Amino acid sequence: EVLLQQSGPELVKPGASVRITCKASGYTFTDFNMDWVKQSPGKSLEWIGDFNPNSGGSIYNQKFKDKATFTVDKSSSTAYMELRSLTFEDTAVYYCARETGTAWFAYWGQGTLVTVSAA
Amino acid sequence: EFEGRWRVIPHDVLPDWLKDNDFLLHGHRPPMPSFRACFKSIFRIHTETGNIWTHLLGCVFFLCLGIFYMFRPNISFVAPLQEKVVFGLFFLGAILCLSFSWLFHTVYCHSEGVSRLFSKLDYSGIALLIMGSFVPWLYYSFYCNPQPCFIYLIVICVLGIAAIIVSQWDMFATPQYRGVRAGVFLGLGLSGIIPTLHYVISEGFLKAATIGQIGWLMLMASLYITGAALYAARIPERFFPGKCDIWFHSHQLFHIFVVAGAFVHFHGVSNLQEFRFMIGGGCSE
Amino acid sequence: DIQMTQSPASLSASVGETVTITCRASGNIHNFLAWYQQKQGKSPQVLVYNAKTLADGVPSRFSGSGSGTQYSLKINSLQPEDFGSYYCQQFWSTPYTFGGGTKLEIN
Ligand SMILES: CCCCCCCC/C=C/CCCCCCCC(=O)OC[C@@H](O)CO
Ligand SMILES: CCCCCCCC/C=C/CCCCCCCC(=O)OC[C@@H](O)CO
Ligand SMILES: CCCCCCCC/C=C/CCCCCCCC(=O)OC[C@@H](O)CO
Ligand SMILES: CCCCCCCC/C=C/CCCCCCCC(=O)OC[C@@H](O)CO
Ligand SMILES: CCCCCCCC/C=C\CCCCCCCC(=O)OC[C@@H](O)CO
Ligand SMILES: CCCCCCCC/C=C\CCCCCCCC(=O)OC[C@@H](O)CO
Ligand SMILES: CCCCCCCC/C=C\CCCCCCCC(=O)OC[C@@H](O)CO
Ligand SMILES: CCCCCCCC/C=C\CCCCCCCC(=O)OC[C@@H](O)CO
Ligand SMILES: CCCCCCCC/C=C\CCCCCCCC(=O)O
Ligand SMILES: [Zn+2]
Repeated sequence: EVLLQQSGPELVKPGASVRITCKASGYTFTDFNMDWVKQSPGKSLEWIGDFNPNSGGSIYNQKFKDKATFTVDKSSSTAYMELRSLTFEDTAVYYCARETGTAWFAYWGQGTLVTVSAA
Repeated sequence: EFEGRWRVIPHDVLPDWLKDNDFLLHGHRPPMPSFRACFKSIFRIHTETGNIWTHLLGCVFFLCLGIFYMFRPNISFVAPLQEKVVFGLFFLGAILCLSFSWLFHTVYCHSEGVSRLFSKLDYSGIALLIMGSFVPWLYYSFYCNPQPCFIYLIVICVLGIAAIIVSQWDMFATPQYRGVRAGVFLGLGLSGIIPTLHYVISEGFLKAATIGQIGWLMLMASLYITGAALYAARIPERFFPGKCDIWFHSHQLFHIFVVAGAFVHFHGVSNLQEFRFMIGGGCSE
Repeated sequence: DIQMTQSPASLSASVGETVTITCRASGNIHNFLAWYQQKQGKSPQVLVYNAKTLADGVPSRFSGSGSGTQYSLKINSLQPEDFGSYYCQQFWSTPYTFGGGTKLEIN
């Protein structure tokens, strides 16, 4: 079976940075593109971007170009998403979703909750 | 460009209707229900690139060749109008076969429904080329014997239509029936053995050899058999799985045998036509 | 960017009934559309892709249709487990977009 395992919930301070981990198993990592989706509480899904593990190239949504950076560790079949200069707007459940030739998503990670709090 | 962006996919993640050859492991197009995406893929590297281009370049070759044939001076014909018609029927079969084939291969990844429809056109195209090829060759072989020319035109038409009817069957498209498909179309071409033996009995060995028929027919029999054999047995991808995904798999080689086979056929029937011009319409023989 | 307009925003229906969720794309998306179901707290799961292809393991109750800019998701004979949020997604043009969502409640 194909499984996407993300890191646990993160509680951060404003202006900080986080790196979300996506551990993929059950298929050849380089073969399919990895996407990142954001979901704000009570809101709909937003597309952050797509990453190509084979080429190493990435396509970012204009909204998240300054916010997100996609990295990869080919050896351990892991995708990473770093979020910089965090604000209260960035409090969301972040997902990793895998493509199958075209960008429709059969496989999704369980989601990583990012809470921005100065408390 | 950023519209209809897609990546090649391994065989294991393909839907059922897209699994025709499990020896082609990687480099497949994923299902895309856009004709725009499908036609753009002609300029992309995948399992169907070779299959598409062989019968696309082949389609224009027979179109250009068929056009030039119509504009040849009738000074060189013994009945330019009815002559140009027999060749025309061969060209009609050859163009439709190659047109239906490259179109099928382009829109193969679209959807199950579109794939089913274009596969039936693809199979029907094969039968049209076999029926069409019989029309010129016969007219010249049985020029002085109209009764057997007439029956053999009826026999190949009954068989060819039957083959077209068989091609409408769903089970025919399945990979289990790869050999059934090979045998049906092989039997359609090899049915020519009966008219050939009848010809040899009536005319004799010297006649058949001097006219050049024995030679050209043996080449036809060879291209038909080898092409069918490669297709049915999946050679050479059967020996090297995952090494012939893009270039030189069985289907690609088979598509090449069709282009060469139709051209060799044309060469032979063009020669019979020239032989008829020398001896003329009259037959005191 | 292509905008995805999903309607209705929310609805409540009884078990055994039929529901229809519509989606409208701001431009032609050439059948590159997917439908997802999301359970409270859980991750979304694909129901339908390529506008009408039913994903593996998904009940036949779910059916996707439409072309061009108008797409639809139909759920015949509603079951108690059908409650949750539904989303459409286009993957024709980048950046990829999701509809606003439809909240389905069962009675
Ligand atoms: C059968 C034609 C024989 C001669 C060859 C001509 C081929 C010329 C190439 C054409 C490529 C056109 C591709 C574009 C076709 C668009 C149709 C489509 O999939 O529509 C989906 C939505 O738009 C529905 O609203
Ligand atoms: C020089 C000759 C060129 C030959 C051109 C060959 C084109 C002939 C093929 C035409 C196909 C027309 C339809 C092409 C578009 C697909 C229609 C569809 O959605 O099919 C669904 C099924 O349910 C249909 O029953
Ligand atoms: C005396 C009659 C015999 C001589 C005349 C025949 C000449 C040759 C004809 C060639 C044209 C090919 C027609 C082929 C017609 C095939 C019809 C068919 O299979 O339809 C089923 C589908 O519509 C649904 O699955
Ligand atoms: C004058 C009347 C004579 C009638 C009896 C003999 C007619 C010929 C009989 C053939 C039956 C099969 C025996 C020979 C079996 C092979 C048939 C064939 O495909 O021909 C081979 C050629 O490709 C070789 O170049
Ligand atoms: C002078 C004689 C006529 C020569 C021109 C022949 C042109 C080609 C003729 C017939 C092609 C064979 C029919 C094959 C047509 C496509 C298959 C079909 O009928 O599909 C039904 C679908 O809805 C199910 O998926
Ligand atoms: C008189 C016609 C026969 C001679 C011409 C032969 C070449 C054309 C052969 C086959 C064409 C396809 C027939 C197969 C019938 C289905 C056509 C189709 O898919 O229509 C599109 C609609 O589904 C959506 O609008
Ligand atoms: C389940 C049944 C199908 C299994 C696969 C059979 C593969 C046969 C097809 C092509 C390779 C052999 C072709 C070359 C060797 C066969 C000899 C021949 O000339 O036969 C042709 C016709 O008389 C046959 O009707
Ligand atoms: C492309 C359309 C034509 C399809 C042809 C299908 C019919 C079978 C073809 C070939 C069978 C083998 C040739 C048949 C050979 C017949 C005997 C003959 O004249 O040969 C003896 C000479 O060596 C005397 O010098
Ligand atoms: C006049 C053409 C000369 C033929 C030589 C070309 C190679 C052999 C051709 C046809 C033999 C039939 C066997 C293959 C049919 C299956 C193809 C398919 O189902 O797509
Ligand atoms: Zn082919």
